[PDB]
Amino acid sequence: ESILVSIWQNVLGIEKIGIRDNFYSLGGDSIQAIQVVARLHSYQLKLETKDLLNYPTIEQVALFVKSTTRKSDQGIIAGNVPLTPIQKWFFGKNFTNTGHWNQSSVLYRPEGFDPKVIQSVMDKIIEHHDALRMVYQHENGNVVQHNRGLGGQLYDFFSYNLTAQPDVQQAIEAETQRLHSSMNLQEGPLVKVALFQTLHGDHLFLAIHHLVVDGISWRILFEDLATGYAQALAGQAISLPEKTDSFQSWSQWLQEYANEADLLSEIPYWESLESQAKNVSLPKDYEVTDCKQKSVRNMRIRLHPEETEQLLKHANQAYQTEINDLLLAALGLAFAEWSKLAQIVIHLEGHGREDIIEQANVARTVGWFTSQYPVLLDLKQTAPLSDYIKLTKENMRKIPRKGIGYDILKHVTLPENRGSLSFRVQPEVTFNYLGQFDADMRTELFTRSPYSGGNTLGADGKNNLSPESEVYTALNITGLIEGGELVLTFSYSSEQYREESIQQLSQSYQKHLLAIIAHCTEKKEVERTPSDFSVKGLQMEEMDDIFELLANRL
Amino acid sequence: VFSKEQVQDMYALTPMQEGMLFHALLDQEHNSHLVQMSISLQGDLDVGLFTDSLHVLVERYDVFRTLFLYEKLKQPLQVVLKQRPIPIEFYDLSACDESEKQLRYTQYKRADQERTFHLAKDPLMRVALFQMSQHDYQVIWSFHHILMDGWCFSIIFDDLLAIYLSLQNKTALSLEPVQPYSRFINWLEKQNKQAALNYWSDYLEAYEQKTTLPKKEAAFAKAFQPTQYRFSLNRTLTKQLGTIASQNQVTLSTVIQTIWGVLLQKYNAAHDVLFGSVVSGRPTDIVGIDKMVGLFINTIPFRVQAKAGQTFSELLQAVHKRTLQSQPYEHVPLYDIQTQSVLKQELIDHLLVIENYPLVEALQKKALNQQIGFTITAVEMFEPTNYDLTVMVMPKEELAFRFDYNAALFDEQVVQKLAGHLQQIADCVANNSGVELCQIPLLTEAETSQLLAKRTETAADYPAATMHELFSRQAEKTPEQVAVVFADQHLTYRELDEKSNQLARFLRKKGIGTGSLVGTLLDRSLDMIVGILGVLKAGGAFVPIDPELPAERIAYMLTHSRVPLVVTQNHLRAKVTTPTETIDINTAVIGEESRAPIESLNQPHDLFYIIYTSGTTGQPKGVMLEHRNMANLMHFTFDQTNIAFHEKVLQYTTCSFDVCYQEIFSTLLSGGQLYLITNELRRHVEKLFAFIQEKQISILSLPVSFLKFIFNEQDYAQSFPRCVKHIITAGEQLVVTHELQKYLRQHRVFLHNHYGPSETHVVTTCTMDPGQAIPELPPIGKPISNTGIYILDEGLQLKPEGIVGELYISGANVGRGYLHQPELTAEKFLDNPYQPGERMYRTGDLARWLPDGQLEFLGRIDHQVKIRGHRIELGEIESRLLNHPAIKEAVVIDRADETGGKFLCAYVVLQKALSDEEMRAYLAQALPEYMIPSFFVTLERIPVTPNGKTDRRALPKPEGDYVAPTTELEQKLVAIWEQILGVSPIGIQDHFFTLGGHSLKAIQLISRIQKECQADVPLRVLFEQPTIQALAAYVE
Ligand SMILES: *P(=O)(O)OCC(C)(C)[C@@H](O)C(=O)NCCNC(=O)Cc1ccc(C2=C3CC[C@@H](OC(=O)NCCNC(=O)CCNC(=O)[C@H](O)C(C)(C)COP(*)(=O)O)CCC[C@H]3C(C)=NN2)cc1
Ligand SMILES: Nc1ncnc2c1ncn2[C@@H]1O[C@H](COP(=O)(O)OC(=O)[C@@H]2CCCN2)[C@@H](O)[C@H]1O
Repeated sequence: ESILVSIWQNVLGIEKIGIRDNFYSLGGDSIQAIQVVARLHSYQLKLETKDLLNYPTIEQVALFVKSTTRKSDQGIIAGNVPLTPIQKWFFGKNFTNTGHWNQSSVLYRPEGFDPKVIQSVMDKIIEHHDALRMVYQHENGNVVQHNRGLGGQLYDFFSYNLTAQPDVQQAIEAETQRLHSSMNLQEGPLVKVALFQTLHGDHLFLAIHHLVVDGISWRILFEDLATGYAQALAGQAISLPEKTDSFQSWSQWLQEYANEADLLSEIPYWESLESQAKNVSLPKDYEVTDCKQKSVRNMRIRLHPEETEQLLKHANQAYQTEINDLLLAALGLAFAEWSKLAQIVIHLEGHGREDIIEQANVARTVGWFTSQYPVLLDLKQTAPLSDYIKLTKENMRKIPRKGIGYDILKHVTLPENRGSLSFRVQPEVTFNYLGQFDADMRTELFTRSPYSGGNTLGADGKNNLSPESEVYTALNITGLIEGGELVLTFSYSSEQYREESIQQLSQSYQKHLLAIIAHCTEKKEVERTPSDFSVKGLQMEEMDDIFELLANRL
Repeated sequence: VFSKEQVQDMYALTPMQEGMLFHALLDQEHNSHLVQMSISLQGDLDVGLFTDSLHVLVERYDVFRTLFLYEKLKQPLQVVLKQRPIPIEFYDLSACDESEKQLRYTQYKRADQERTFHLAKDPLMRVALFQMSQHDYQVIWSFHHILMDGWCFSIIFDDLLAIYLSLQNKTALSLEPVQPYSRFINWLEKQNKQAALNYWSDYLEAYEQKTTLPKKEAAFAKAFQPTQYRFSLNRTLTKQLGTIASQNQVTLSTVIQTIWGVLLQKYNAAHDVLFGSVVSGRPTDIVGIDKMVGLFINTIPFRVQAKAGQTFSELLQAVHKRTLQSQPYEHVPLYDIQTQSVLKQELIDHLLVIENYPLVEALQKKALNQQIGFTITAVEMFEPTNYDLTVMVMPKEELAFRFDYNAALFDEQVVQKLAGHLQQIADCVANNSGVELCQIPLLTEAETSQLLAKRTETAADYPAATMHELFSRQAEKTPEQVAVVFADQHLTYRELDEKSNQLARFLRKKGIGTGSLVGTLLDRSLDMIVGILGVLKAGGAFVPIDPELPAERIAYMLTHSRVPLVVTQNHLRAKVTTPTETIDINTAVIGEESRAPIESLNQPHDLFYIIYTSGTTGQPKGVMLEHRNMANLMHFTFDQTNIAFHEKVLQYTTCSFDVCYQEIFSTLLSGGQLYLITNELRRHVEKLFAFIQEKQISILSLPVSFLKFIFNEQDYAQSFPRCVKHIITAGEQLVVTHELQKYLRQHRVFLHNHYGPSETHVVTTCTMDPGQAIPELPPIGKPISNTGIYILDEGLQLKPEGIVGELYISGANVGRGYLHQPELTAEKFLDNPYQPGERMYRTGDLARWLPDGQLEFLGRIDHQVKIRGHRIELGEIESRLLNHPAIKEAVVIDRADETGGKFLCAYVVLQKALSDEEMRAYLAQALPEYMIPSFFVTLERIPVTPNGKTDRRALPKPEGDYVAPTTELEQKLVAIWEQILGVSPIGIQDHFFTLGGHSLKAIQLISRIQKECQADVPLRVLFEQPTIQALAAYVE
């Protein structure tokens, strides 16, 4: 291209470069190529000198000049979408009424919402993201996902006025309980919408089937809906951020990656995990094989704002931890006191999206990306807390790709390709820590309905699973911050444990979390750990031997 | 005091940081791998703001705060300290006088070149400001290279001047974010190492013979004195090389590298030559690598290989393709690449560096971009270097060259001539892009005329009289003298002349003449000499036949020569199974022939002697000597040698190889007394020296193998003949054993070494040893009268002195050709391109002019041994073997294994017992491991071809290396080897690098030993004694 016809001239110093004069014949050179490549980089084009040198004519190297950024399809993608590991896990769990396994939230606005305006927004917002249109063919003895070209039946919409009933909260609760049931996964709108009018304003309901949504994806969706509604209220033509790699392309590269040599390199780690976890078992107050979500009860423990601000802003520095390392260490101590096992396995929900496929960009993708990986905690050497905290930090740092790999090996790798991994370990206990609630309050133009009911995003959602669904996890522990307080929620199956035993485990948790917050604030030195030093495979004995050798050499 | 808070990060070393860490740990006893800039600044400079800007510069770059820790760690680490100020010194010299200032300056600068850096304990940069005058400053700035490529100083000094301007003008730094070197460390760890090592093992696939340049001596000690030579090509030659490059579609760098390759080929007598190339191992894939400060420069093996018929253009394109293919893999450490070669440690031994953009001039112009109060007025660079030669090339308006060489190893004349050869190659290529590689000359007219004068300095005038005329004219000088003696009977010159006249009369009556070859099958009895001289006097050529040779050969010679007549004794007649007349030389009719002189009825140039050589054909080929070839010899031998009239000489050799009759003619044509050796005395050496004593024999003709072996046998030692005065030998590379050395002194016997192929003449060079000194492998000497020796390359181009090439012979000792099978003659004889009109003949031998003008032998071109990558003088091994009082007779041969791999075996005859390991140690006491044979064989007697040359056919095949048993006294001492090398449980005797260790693993080994054993074993000790046995001196 004429751009490169110029960029040669302004580097090599020879004029009138032709369409197929030779880089060397013009006097190019092993170095001047680096200059040409840097100059072309100012036009946002990438070219390897490995091609400039090898095809030394402009007409021939044009075949390799590339954009520095892709511009993924802003239009429409459709057709078969391979099940991701979390989706395959879901269909393998075989819930009673798989059409009732949802996420939702209820928005509010001080002056309400015009129904035609919000409907006009939900039209485009459900056009833009393609996965939200998908449907799940209950045929051929299996499941296969499909994505739908635009038409009718994108979303299901309901409208109500509750002002006739003083208990608006009960009326909206009982009515919203309906929609959660109504996911015609075979072919239907996997987004449910409702609007509830009231003297205090208009209440705006959104609900989405979990197979097509995620926490991060709910942030994305709320910021997209906030801009969409701002555009509609301003009366401008509605248009949205540039589409990132849309979920079909994600599933596709994921199944391509699901067999690559990179992921398979992890296999000996996950083997060491499963081979070490085999004999773990949390003891039960009552022995029963399955329970239903209606049996689940939840209870909460809280930290005061002072302890919360200490936990966030200061404890990290004593060991260069992140928040998850301290919460998990406290959980380890709690199970060491309460279960008296030598070990426990705790499952965590990573957000996925872990820069796995190098070319991929999913920063704007809407889908269920959650990656579930087990972690084994050592509970033996709890007495030197200064070193239990470090052991927990480095255990969390030994996970090879932040856990995205394990689900892919469990569900999506070619079954002959995946070695000895049994995948027999089951989530008796699972732990997650959400961020701030500002993933919901991410914009001021509307706010969460005070009548939120059981319809929250997280584990404190009440309507979002069918009461007849199985219990898939025995202890479900999720952290959040509200109003500057950390809350840990322990949700448990009654008829597997009794209330007093979860009160005990939760008080042991609060006690040890406070102990760790204090210990990490009173300690004045930053005792860095081997992961801090960018040397692969460094260990405590080697790190402290190196540091001793520095003292003997400075 | 230290605290953990002061460490910022750690990293593993990059490949080239590992290389320079190796250097700094090796050379410690006199280490310095230290760039020094001198930058002179004139104007107004605030030394305060220059100190502060240096400190900000050291804060800015983590590599200026890196310390390297290797002592007890599993692995060398970079440790980046958070803060580490460098030594900055300010000297106000402005009070001193100029002769004092410049002295104090230079004394500082020289001592600073000597002041080593401790890679751990001491900041790896130094700056000194000198204020020479009110507006004149010098900066000395020295740093270990391990920090950065020297050219990075352009970035570092642009940064420094930007900081200085920001300070003096109180303005924020605009400096772009530093590209972190951890990006390169991470990228190096992400790369697929094994694919690169596979590429490098493919690139070196066939690399047989190590490249060399003519070293002055073996590196008996690491004395070093950095010396330079520099020269440049004219403007026109530089621009024409640039045009060649622009038209063959290559860079001028590739032209320079191909010209260097062609030079190395000519110097090495090889078509495949490998040398080190220094490459900017900055991958274009890395974001921002073009401004990244760190150590990236890598040494990669650069390989130029010619096909036998390839043109220089076609080698240009080949080298271009190879360099393009190498670029993906040039970040591999050279210490790993070495393991992908059979040469291991010795793969690269000199560097060619092309400086397309130097640090000087660039630094000496950038500073004009700023309004600051000073201008860079002068600039200099210093850099130590390990290699014995480096070649720097600087493609300016004139292509400038510089050789940095250890003057302890290369003579100034060697480098001077190498520069002249580079000029000559460059000019040849520049004028004609398409010349054949074998057709480029190395030599200027000053070399050429000298080498051709080495011919004419042998010039002589000789009467060219026929060989039997020279005899006749001598025989009249002493007719009463006894010419030839047998067991009891003898002939005077008169009796010889008469009997030869009689036989010649018989032959001429029998139709003998100029066209005629006469067979002789005579039993080396008296009549044999009469047979020769009568046949020649009959004007025909004698064809000597061996009574002991196979009947198959006696038939082949007779049927291939078209001999009309054979002469034999009666009892040998039955050998002559051919349908040809067979005359008894005793025939009475010849006894009755007229005894007076017959006439010289032949021309000065006719044939007179056919002998058949062995060779590569199963058919022996009949080679024939013209009268001029032998006549030229005889006069030279009289004029300039130490044959004498009154001497007594055995005709010992088997009457059928070129020397044997040359003893006859030299003896006859000087009036001496010949004694005809009884063919049983040809084997019972116990009787030979006795007969020598009893007859007072004084000139002997002995094969080279005879000197290698027979005087070494301890039983024979005391029977050496005391009457001997000259022993003349030819045949093979001569080994004068130490016993033979001693048995020359005691009687001051003159030993003569004569080079000669048969087709030229019995000899064409001589060296004569009086006993002042006698090297074990003597030269072949000086060309005889009216001969040239031309050491050519395959294009008949003269090749420089001291360099191996084809040994061509010229002058009157060149025969007519091959008698039949004549079409082979045009392959072996031609016209002298440098003296047209004189005939030329090719020996298949390589030789070298010595600086003293003697000629030095390098064996056959067909049998270049080159085992384990290294060429190996079988003469050196045969010397060490034969010197052992246990060894009578050693022959060393390159065998081919049953896979086709060549390997060395020594066939050895033992006087007294020893065993394989004992002689292997005996060799290792004196000879490198590449030149110790892998197998040894014991025999009763080395077989010899009837001429005395050893028979490579008659030796038995080998049957069934470094291997040694398990022997560990303390596996606590070995488990470090076990864990580092990973190969196996280890034997104490095993050799570190042979077992696959390499330099960096030696660093790992030392740091382990100095932790687990608390001894600081120097990195040199693992090279002096690279085995676990070496520890004893540190624990006993
Ligand atoms: P064990 O058994 O493990 O064995 C491993 C060994 C061999 C022992 C290992 O430890 C080892 O010793 N390492 C290798 C051998 N040691 C060395 O000493 C290697 C070495 C030699 C010399 C230097 C320095 C040089 C040479 C660099 C000069 O050239 C130059 O301009 N810089 C680098 C080249 N690139 C440039 O900067 C610009 C020149 N053109 C180029 O771009 C490239 O050179 C091309 C691409 C090849 C040509 O371009 P285009 O035409 O194709 C400059 C400085 C001179 C010296 C100095 C002063 N310092 N270092 C470093 C290491
Ligand atoms: N002194 C010597 N040093 C080294 N090489 C020698 C020497 N003399 C000869 N050559 C070798 O002789 C070879 C050619 O002569 P050819 O072998 O046909 O004949 C013979 O050898 C006859 C047989 C009896 C004695 N001459 C040369 O290539 C060279 O290697």
